[PDB]
Amino acid sequence: LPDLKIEKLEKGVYVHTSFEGWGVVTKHGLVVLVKNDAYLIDTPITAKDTEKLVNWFIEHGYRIKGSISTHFHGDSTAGIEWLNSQSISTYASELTNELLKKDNKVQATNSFSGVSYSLIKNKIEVFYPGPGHTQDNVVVWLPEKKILFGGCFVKPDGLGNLGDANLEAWPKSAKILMSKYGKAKLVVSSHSEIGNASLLQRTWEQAVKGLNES
Ligand SMILES: [Zn+2]
Ligand SMILES: [Zn+2]
Repeated sequence: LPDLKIEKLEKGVYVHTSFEGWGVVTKHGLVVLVKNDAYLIDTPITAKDTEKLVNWFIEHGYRIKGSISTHFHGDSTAGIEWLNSQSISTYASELTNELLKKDNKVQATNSFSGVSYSLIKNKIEVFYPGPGHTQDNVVVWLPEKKILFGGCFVKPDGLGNLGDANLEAWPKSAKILMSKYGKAKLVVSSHSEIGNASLLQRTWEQAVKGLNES
């Protein structure tokens, strides 16, 4: 397995890539800085990689102040248990926490009930477009940077794992997301290369295509 990668996207924004009878999953997340405080957008795909990530940031002088997981699957949440052990505030939607609990997995400490939620006002915003990749999937918007983290919902190449997906809802959800974040300069996804707002349209096309095929 390749090692955890941390790559600066721009001032205050880093992409973390971690890796895990299939084969090997590549998983992108972000770390976002508010002054010297760092916030994980999705944990790495393992607890060990979450520890490595946190340590890298600590060793560069940043305080890890919180993490937000975009859906209940391990690739967004693997590190929550370890983060809780460090007294690092973990966040997930109430639906995501309910699905974690249902799977006997460790829950985020903090949660939120709304479709729209500000983790930090004007800097890190959370939005639920509706079901797609999973029932609970949310996206994270960085207004100051015009960057959207779409997690496992933006799937401009193919929809990937359908095991917990809602094929009938995904096209509508995807249109909702396109309408809301046409303003996005960059769209960062869990499993594809970084692009612009057109990846939202690509995702809608893949959702339509995939629903037809079912
Ligand atoms: Zn997933
Ligand atoms: Zn995924």
